[PDB]
Amino acid sequence: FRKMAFPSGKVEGCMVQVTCGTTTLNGLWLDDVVYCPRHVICTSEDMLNPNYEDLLIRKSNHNFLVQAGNVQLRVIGHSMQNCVLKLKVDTANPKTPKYKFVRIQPGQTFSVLACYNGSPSGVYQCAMRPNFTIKGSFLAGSCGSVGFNIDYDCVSFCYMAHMELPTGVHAGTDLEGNFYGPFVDRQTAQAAGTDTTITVNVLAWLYAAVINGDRWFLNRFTTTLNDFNLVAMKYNYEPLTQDHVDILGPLSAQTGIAVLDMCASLKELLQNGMNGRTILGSALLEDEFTPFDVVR
Amino acid sequence: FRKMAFPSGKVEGCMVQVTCGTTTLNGLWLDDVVYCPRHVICTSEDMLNPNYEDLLIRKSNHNFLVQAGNVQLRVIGHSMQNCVLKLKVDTANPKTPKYKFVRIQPGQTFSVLACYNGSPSGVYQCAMRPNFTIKGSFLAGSCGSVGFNIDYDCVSFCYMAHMELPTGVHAGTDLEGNFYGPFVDRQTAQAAGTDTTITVNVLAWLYAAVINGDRWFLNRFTTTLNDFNLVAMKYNYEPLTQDHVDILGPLSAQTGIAVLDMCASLKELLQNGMNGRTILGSALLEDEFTPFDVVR
Ligand SMILES: *C(=O)[C@H](C[C@@H]1CCNC1=O)NC(=O)[C@H](CC1CCCCC1)NC(=O)c1cc2ccccc2[nH]1
Repeated sequence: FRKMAFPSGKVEGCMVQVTCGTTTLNGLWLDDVVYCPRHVICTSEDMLNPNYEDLLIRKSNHNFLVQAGNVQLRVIGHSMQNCVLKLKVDTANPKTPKYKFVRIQPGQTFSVLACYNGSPSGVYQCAMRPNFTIKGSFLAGSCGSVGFNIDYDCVSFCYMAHMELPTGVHAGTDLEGNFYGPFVDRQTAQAAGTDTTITVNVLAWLYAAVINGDRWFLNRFTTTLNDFNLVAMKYNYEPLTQDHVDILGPLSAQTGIAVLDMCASLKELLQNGMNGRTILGSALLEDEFTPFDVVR
Repeated sequence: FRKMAFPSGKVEGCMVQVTCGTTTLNGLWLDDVVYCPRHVICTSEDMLNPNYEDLLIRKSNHNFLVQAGNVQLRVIGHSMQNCVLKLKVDTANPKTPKYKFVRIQPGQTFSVLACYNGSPSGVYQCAMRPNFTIKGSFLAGSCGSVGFNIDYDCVSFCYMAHMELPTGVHAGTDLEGNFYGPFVDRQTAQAAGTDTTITVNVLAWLYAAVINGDRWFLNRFTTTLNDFNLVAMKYNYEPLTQDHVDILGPLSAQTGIAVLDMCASLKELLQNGMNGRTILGSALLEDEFTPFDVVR
């Protein structure tokens, strides 16, 4: 049971390089618009107290160099939506897939296509952590790399990287420029809050273990939502909600293990450990598969 | 320091669906040849003792249905090279990338594009295990999916999946149809040998941890090569060879830590565990980064 990223080809055809002054980063080219973090227009002096609308006012199209591989794309307009810069360009991207912009919630998963200076380097699967950060690519120049899900050849773009936080994780926005988490695109002291394990995803992963014949951790016991959350808080797991219980419904129907039965298994695992056993392949409980990921 | 798969777009444009009778799986369309596992010509009565020369001589070109998306490719020739079938087709793939065929060795890494009925479903990075199998979440219908590296826009194809072993891992061939390991394309009792940890890769990754500022696991000890292997084999670690020591040389010189000194650290990590700590972000000794990967 490997974590898999989505095939990245549809996104690879959209990655471009965007340069403003001395700063170069990645941009996303869909139709005749290139999207990228607005902080590309900032010099170091601006980064401490940026006035973004005024800085964009002082910029012209000729300040923006956009290159899609060998071809330079002529910028013919520029505007801002929240924290995302929108560069209108000469030419519509002939490789634009069917796509949508969506905003995801903490705990949901997606693939990141790590890019350096407009060229894709690698792809990985991750989850939006409860503290609204993403485990880092650890690749310089990754600003502007995007996160996405693919559903029947429609690409749902959900993330763009704006920053690396001191712990290596990155922070960023949706494609409408709205930050995930309490972070700002200014040079200031910012840090990831204390993170928690995504409980509903661990439960999904235990159901995957059961579907794949790994059942030693099942027991006769059951728990209540409130009793579980008391243990959850103790081991810094996200509280489980009734909505979480409901989305696990199809897995509970498929396996015969009610969610509160599996919560009893998880509670025992947290309080007593694994006794040298493994689940699927791991001595560690995995939390970067959603219920949806497990069904599919 | 995330494990990443290569961007898969160059391989996605080569994946097709190959059908022979009732049997459907994945093929690789490069230039005017489609490569796929030869057991596509097996019926249900053929799995236990297939006679491939006899099964193939009875086929004509029109017995092979090849579908590239919504387009049928016309097969105009067919032949067998070891365990891989080669279908010559009407049309050279216009999306053929620069490519080579390479045979890899246990411990080397590559990306797998997992596919179902010719359509890419996900991508992941892995290592060829010492027992010549791949730990892969491989759906029904993933036969014919391929493994690859990408270097300077050249795709090196090293692997094609042929079957699942009873323990959930898969086995396959190079693109000349020669199996990795002692496996055969026959439904027999064949099982993966005991898997071992890839020692040289763990050591390379500990060097990467030192380079990125982790040092907590270092100690004041050294070891002889023979004493290390005597201990490491008690944890199901692969033995370290003088070739492996030579390969680690550049990282030794970069860090100022002798190879046998790092080996002493590994010995202590196996004895002590991590004690709640992390190395490059993980709670596990990672063995799927090669020295080449790390030096890069
Ligand atoms: C964007 O591509 C680069 C990516 C890496 C990280 C730093 N240098 C690189 O090549 N990231 C940046 O350019 C941002 C710019 C931000 C400035 C502050 C807030 C808005 C955008 N810088 C960082 O991501 C950054 C700087 C920094 C300094 C000290 C600790 C952490 C840290 N992260």
